[PDB]
Amino acid sequence: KAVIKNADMSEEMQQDSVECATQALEKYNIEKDIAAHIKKEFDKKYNPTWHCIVGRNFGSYVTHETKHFIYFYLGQVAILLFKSG
Amino acid sequence: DRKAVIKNADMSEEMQQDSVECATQALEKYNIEKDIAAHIKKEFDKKYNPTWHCIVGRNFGSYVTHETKHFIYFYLGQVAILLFKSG
Amino acid sequence: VGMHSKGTQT
Amino acid sequence: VGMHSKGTQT
Repeated sequence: KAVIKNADMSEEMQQDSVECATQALEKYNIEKDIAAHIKKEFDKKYNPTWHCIVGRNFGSYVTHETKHFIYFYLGQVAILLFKSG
Repeated sequence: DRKAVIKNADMSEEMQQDSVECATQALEKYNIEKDIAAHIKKEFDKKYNPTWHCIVGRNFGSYVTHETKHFIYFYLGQVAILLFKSG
Repeated sequence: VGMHSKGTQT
Repeated sequence: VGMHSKGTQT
């Protein structure tokens, strides 16, 4: 399911990551709401500032804190989450 | 057919004209969204201080945080560009 | 001031 | 402390 295509976080965190985007992807149907969910979670759990993109079609270019990055697929939806600021 | 529709924005009008101008260039030249994104993001870091972040996509929703006056969300034809500054 | 969260949806 | 760039595509 959770095909992690790239990651700079600790193994723990990638889980907490994958799991939460599952909750979020279960509970919500609008990408923004899923992203918003994950994002606000991580802010409250790992401190600000996190950013989250959830889409099926997107290219990105971003800058992140060491050990606070992850881009993965969950089914057919791509989920980019990362810290910076 | 590259027509620009700025849906949401918190930057200065001058800086959002560049966001568009830079993105137009990027769209014409490159074929990969990641490369258009990288170009815009690099051009913005250099011309406007780090640190910028860019998303170029056809299907995505985002939830992000940004510095006041450093945000824009817009369309160039059918494609959505998210550009903003954090950290 | 400073920081504002914002959400987008295509 | 420190920062790194990353690109992603679908």
